[PDB]
Amino acid sequence: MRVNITLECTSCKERNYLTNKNKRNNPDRLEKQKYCPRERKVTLHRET
Amino acid sequence: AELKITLKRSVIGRPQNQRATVKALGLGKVNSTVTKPANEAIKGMVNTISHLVDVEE
Amino acid sequence: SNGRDSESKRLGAKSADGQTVTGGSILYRQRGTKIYPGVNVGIGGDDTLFAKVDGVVRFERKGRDKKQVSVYPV
Amino acid sequence: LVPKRVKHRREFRGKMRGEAKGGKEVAFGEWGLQATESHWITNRQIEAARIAMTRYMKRGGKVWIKIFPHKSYTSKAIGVRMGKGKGAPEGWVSPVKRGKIMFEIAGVPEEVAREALRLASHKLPVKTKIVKRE
RNA sequence: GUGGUGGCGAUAGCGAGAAGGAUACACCUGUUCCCAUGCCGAACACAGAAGUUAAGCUUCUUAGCGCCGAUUGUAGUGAAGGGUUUCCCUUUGUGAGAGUAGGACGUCGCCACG
RNA sequence: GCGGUCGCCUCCUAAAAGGUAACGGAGGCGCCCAAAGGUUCCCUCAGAAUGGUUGGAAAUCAUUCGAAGAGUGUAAAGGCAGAAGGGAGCUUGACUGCGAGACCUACAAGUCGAGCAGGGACGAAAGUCGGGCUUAGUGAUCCGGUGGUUCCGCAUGGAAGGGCCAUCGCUCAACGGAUAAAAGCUACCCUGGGGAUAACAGGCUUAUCUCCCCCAAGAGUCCACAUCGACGGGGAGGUUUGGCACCUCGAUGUCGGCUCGUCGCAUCCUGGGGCUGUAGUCGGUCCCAAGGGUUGGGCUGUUCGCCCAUUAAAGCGGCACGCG
RNA sequence: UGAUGGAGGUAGAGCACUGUUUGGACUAGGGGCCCAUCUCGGGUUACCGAAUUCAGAUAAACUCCGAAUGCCAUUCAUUUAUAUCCGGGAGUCAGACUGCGAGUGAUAAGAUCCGUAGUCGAAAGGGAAACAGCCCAGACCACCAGCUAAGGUCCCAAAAUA
Ligand SMILES: [K+]
Ligand SMILES: [K+]
Ligand SMILES: [K+]
Ligand SMILES: [K+]
Ligand SMILES: [K+]
Ligand SMILES: [K+]
Ligand SMILES: [K+]
Ligand SMILES: [K+]
Ligand SMILES: [K+]
Ligand SMILES: [K+]
Ligand SMILES: [K+]
Ligand SMILES: [K+]
Ligand SMILES: [K+]
Ligand SMILES: [K+]
Ligand SMILES: [K+]
Ligand SMILES: [K+]
Ligand SMILES: [K+]
Ligand SMILES: [K+]
Ligand SMILES: [K+]
Ligand SMILES: [Mg+2]
Ligand SMILES: [Mg+2]
Ligand SMILES: [Mg+2]
Ligand SMILES: [Mg+2]
Ligand SMILES: [Mg+2]
Ligand SMILES: [Mg+2]
Ligand SMILES: [Mg+2]
Ligand SMILES: [Mg+2]
Ligand SMILES: [Mg+2]
Ligand SMILES: [Mg+2]
Ligand SMILES: [Mg+2]
Ligand SMILES: [Mg+2]
Ligand SMILES: [Mg+2]
Ligand SMILES: [Mg+2]
Ligand SMILES: [Mg+2]
Ligand SMILES: [Mg+2]
Ligand SMILES: [Mg+2]
Ligand SMILES: [Mg+2]
Ligand SMILES: [Mg+2]
Ligand SMILES: [Mg+2]
Ligand SMILES: [Mg+2]
Ligand SMILES: [Mg+2]
Ligand SMILES: [Mg+2]
Ligand SMILES: [Mg+2]
Ligand SMILES: [Mg+2]
Ligand SMILES: [Mg+2]
Ligand SMILES: [Zn+2]
Repeated sequence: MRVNITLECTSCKERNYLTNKNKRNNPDRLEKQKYCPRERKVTLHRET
Repeated sequence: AELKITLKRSVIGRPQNQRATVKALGLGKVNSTVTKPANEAIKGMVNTISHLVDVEE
Repeated sequence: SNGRDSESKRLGAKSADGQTVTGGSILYRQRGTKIYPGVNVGIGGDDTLFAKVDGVVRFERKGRDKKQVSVYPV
Repeated sequence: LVPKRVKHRREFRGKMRGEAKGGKEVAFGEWGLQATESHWITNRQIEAARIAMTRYMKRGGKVWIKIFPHKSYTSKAIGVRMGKGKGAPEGWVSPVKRGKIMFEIAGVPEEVAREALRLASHKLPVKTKIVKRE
């Protein structure tokens, strides 16, 4: 089962990126290092 | 040197390129004549519409 | 049952050899690399060949059995 | 005669112009039957010609059938209006263009060869002539 | 002459055979070293110079394979026409593929050591 | 009408730029991958031969040959062995703000894009990275949800409610989406139009149909051709079943029968003749021949057909399947 | 229009790949069949025969090749005189036939659907007897003038009984 997800910056809680993931292959909430335009620096973004 | 080209055939029922070639040479009505330099371009135009014109020196 | 088809993609060459083109002009649309990008020519994400700089377009042969596009500024 | 398989069930009728691309000369046999016109030839016609030729030869000698009915042709049943897709495959033909050597024969005296080829030609739909191996 | 490094469509190739290591390149000796094998110092990496042209390597011979390929002729075809007009033919221009004469066992550069 | 189809991608049709239709010939899509993305480094396949326990055609192993005959998530085409195929390490560029200039294009959209800035991944560096070998994997607006917001806030401060940015809710699949919401009968029917479009007849075509032929395997005790004539081939006719939709829908009356006929000959009788598997009487087949003739009933609306009884014969067809 | 440079895979051709395919050589293997079985160890059909090889074909969805044309472009050359852009006003969205290149059809249709050129549509005139679409040819008018195109010249009926 593949579904679209939103990645939110853990620092400013800004819903920054849109992506998708296969729930079966990645049961746990995805986490990436992505640029946060509000803070203008790379930060940890976690799926909500 | 020179070429006297005279239109001996009508342009009705002819391809657009042949009609345009006649126009470019500057011929109008049938039996209309013109004089042009004997360049390669002019000779090529004459060859393109050779079946419609008669050419003299 | 038949009767389906996809819109034509208007592939092929978009600039003649010896023509002057501005930077970023598309030189060739293709699926895969039917022609390779030469000097000052980039290849897009979908194998489209475009000019990186202003200049005259030239289609050459890359070796024995491959073609190539280059853009030469004046 | 029918191909064991075909890449495509249905195929264009095509166009027959000019001489045959190849096979215009007798290759294996001593005598050959050359078509002087272009026309489709059905597997039924090939078989009829083959039977006539072989039976007159008394099943002696050897016979080669150079042509093969690669192409398929379809048709529409009576009472069917135009459209609604192409018709179902009906028969098999070989497009034969003038100059093609349809049949060859060997191992038989010349009179027998000529007579057998004459019978086969009358079965076929094209005008033909007899040719000897060079 | 050898070793690096390139340009040019293999006419640079492949196959077969012959010669050489003076130098150089190589095989070649080991794993202590940085480094490594989804196991193996075979490879990669490192240290060294006991032996060999055996191999690679370079030079040479060869047209067997591959490659390049003229002319002539023909198919096709633009234009102008004709016919008994699915097709076929005529004039003029263009002109292949195939087949063949033949070419070709490379040439044009830079650098270091001789 | 029924069946099929409706949007997107690939090929052929497509006539060597591009584009190009048919209820033309073939297939796919409504996804998938947290690596199957990025980068650095490294590697080269499929099959075959030979040898080798289980092990057999074919499991794994070794040498040689082997230029791609493999693989490339997924259809096909194009491309890729300087890899885009395969393995490993580290990573998240599957980045944010954009974007000269192009392609495509009625619009709406769609496609490519160097390059600049910010902050990064990998790499020593060069440099590469704005997803994946490329081309499908998608849906306008309105309306609503969620988050952010130095925007507005109907006297003023708030509030309510809006705006802007982000993103979600479409088999709106009839896929440029009529409405949030919708199936049928009409022979009781009616109106506006069309021969733009069917049913009758005409026209074109002749696959089919009828008729006539070619070749001659066989049948005919022998003997292809008295007679019949396979497998095949070629024509004529425009009476059949059909195809097309060209005249007629501000009307061309549609079966059969009756009245009246007329015409074609591919001749049913009568007339002439050839061949005969023609002893004679009968015949069979073919040729010439259209002058005349070519029926009365039972059944059925019938044509047709069967039957009854006759006749020299009880012809086949055209004439708007002649003639309201 | 010529010159030059290009991109592309059609006609044709070809078998280098992929399908289809004929014959020959050989044979794995398969079928029968015997002996001998432990189906097992052989000897056979000129039985069917893969793969290889020799020869020979074939293709819209095959290509080692590959035109003629058409197309793109050139501060190019000759001739010619239109092209863009901005705005006002439209009509058109039933096309027909002929030639050529294809599809559908039956390699039928005055059929249907495209590409291409012409004519009709919106074009009178001459020829094809009559005959929108064919051939020649584009009517601003007057002439009881002349030369020709397609097509024609014995009479209807102009011109050769050349
Ligand atoms: K015949
Ligand atoms: K070593
Ligand atoms: K050596
Ligand atoms: K060589
Ligand atoms: K990786
Ligand atoms: K709709
Ligand atoms: K009723
Ligand atoms: K009628
Ligand atoms: K007929
Ligand atoms: K006949
Ligand atoms: K007899
Ligand atoms: K009517
Ligand atoms: K009658
Ligand atoms: K008689
Ligand atoms: K009569
Ligand atoms: K009655
Ligand atoms: K009446
Ligand atoms: K082809
Ligand atoms: K046309
Ligand atoms: Mg397409
Ligand atoms: Mg991409
Ligand atoms: Mg050649
Ligand atoms: Mg074209
Ligand atoms: Mg094209
Ligand atoms: Mg990949
Ligand atoms: Mg207030
Ligand atoms: Mg729609
Ligand atoms: Mg009632
Ligand atoms: Mg009414
Ligand atoms: Mg009508
Ligand atoms: Mg009528
Ligand atoms: Mg019509
Ligand atoms: Mg009236
Ligand atoms: Mg008669
Ligand atoms: Mg009674
Ligand atoms: Mg009637
Ligand atoms: Mg009446
Ligand atoms: Mg061809
Ligand atoms: Mg029509
Ligand atoms: Mg009109
Ligand atoms: Mg007229
Ligand atoms: Mg009129
Ligand atoms: Mg005028
Ligand atoms: Mg005169
Ligand atoms: Mg007279
Ligand atoms: Zn943040």
